[PDB]
Amino acid sequence: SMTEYKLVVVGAGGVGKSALTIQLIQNHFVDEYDPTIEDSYRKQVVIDGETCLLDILDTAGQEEYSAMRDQYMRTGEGFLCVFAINNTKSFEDIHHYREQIKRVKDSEDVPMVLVGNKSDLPSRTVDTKQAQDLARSYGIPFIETSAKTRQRVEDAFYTLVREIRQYRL
Ligand SMILES: N[C@H]1CC[C@@H](N2CCCCC[n+]3c(sc4c(Cl)ccc(O)c43)NS(=O)(=O)c3ccc(O)c(c3)C2=O)CC1
Ligand SMILES: Nc1nc2c(ncn2[C@@H]2O[C@H](COP(=O)(O)OP(=O)(O)O)[C@@H](O)[C@H]2O)c(=O)[nH]1
Ligand SMILES: [Mg+2]
Repeated sequence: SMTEYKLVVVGAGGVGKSALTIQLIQNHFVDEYDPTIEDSYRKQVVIDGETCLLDILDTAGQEEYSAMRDQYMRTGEGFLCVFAINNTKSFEDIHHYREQIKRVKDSEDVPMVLVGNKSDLPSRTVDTKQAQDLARSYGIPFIETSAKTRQRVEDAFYTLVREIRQYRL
């Protein structure tokens, strides 16, 4: 029987949560995917020789209090906190997603990876060192990815699974 990893992809609308998830599932870049769709995406994978199932929740903006967001935060075992390297505001929002997860879990240590998406884009606004420094302060990995060219997409999810395994082992 296969271990199922419940992963949640969080971050400001338009950073590429859906593109990243679809890239992992379908090996395809979507130019557009309806920004209001919050749904689960499953994939059977082998990570470091572990045959397992990834149950990935790709999330939507919710401006006010959301009982269902709280419940996914309670349920999720690992979180990809995604910003876009060309969007400073999405980077600044990261701290708010991390705080919310921690408050819901009532825990300062929760499996998480920081993801800087759209690494293919030549015009960056968020310095790598700045993002790396933040990750260091949180004690989590930092990966730069491109849903468009597939750069580090597997790496980002697989790293998160590694973070979940190590929390336990
Ligand atoms: N797009 C439509 C159909 C799905 C629906 N939806 C989101 C999918 C819920 C998937 C079950 N689930 C969860 S949590 C969760 C996690 Cl942490 C990881 C992987 C999961 O599959 C998962 N189900 S749940 O009851 O907490 C939940 C939370 C938020 C939601 O938007 C929904 C369900 C939901 O209604 C939203 C409307
Ligand atoms: N250039 C580039 N664009 C991307 C990347 N990921 C997403 N996008 C685009 O950014 C926009 C928002 O992506 P989407 O996946 O819907 O983000 P979500 O709201 O966070 O789900 C869409 O136009 C995507 O095509 C990437 O790695 N590189
Ligand atoms: Mg989306």
